[PDB]
Amino acid sequence: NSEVIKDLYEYLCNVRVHKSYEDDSGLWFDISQGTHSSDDYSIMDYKLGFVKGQAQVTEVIYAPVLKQRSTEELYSLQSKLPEYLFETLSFPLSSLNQFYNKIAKSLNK
Amino acid sequence: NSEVIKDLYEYLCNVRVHKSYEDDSGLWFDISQGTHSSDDYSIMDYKLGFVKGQAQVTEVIYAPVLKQRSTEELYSLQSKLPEYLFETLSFPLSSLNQFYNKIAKSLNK
Amino acid sequence: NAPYFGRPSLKTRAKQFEGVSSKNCRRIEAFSD
Amino acid sequence: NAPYFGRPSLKTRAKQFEGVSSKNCRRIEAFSD
Repeated sequence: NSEVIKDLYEYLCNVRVHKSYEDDSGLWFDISQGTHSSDDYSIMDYKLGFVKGQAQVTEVIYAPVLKQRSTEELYSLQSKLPEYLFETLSFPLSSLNQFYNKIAKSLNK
Repeated sequence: NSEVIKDLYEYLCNVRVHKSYEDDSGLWFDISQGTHSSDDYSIMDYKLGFVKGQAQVTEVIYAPVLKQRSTEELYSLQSKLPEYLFETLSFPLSSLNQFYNKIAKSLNK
Repeated sequence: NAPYFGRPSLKTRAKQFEGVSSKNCRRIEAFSD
Repeated sequence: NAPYFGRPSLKTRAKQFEGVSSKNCRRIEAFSD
């Protein structure tokens, strides 16, 4: 049942959370967002971490996973996405949905 | 692991798929979307069905679940959401993400 | 404490579906942004 | 057939993470719409 549901989150929200694990820095997820003319797809893969920062407030880390992407894929990404999404970012937990929506709207251009 | 992941989909995408089942008409999901001043929350609950329509193409059914909501909640909903989201709708599977984004942006007003 | 002072979650919306059956649709082709 | 003519899915992106470790961040407070 959990896999039918993950499939639905993929088609409803254009995102898949592949796995989650807890390590020495915090709680992590491996994520891909975007959509699949059959050559037209726009996808970003990233790690998302939830870490205790100052005062034990959970901060979010975004780390894009760009090593295996081709130059053609990166050019397309860079033409759709804001420049900050090509480096590691930190942002407040309260901005998490805004972050998702920024990538989503950008990928859907 | 599957529940940590569903929690993340809730905070990333402001949606939770509570359960899925297959019945005499197709594949169904019970869903809530929206966000939780502690009195300020905007949430829609709905069933989403995937049904074989003409030519066996999968069509999507949206059925809002409004019976247990208070008049105050409905007024707020109606002030944020387009009028079509208060009745049962049919739409193509290819518009599913557009549908999600319409509810999401509306709830986030 | 936790039932009262904890962060609300969409998990508790499962109750909204109690008694609703999925057994006449307005057809819409697309939704704008 | 299905590996070649099937609909692509984000499930196959798991491979993108192979060899990447999570072990210097630009801080952003909010993202516009």
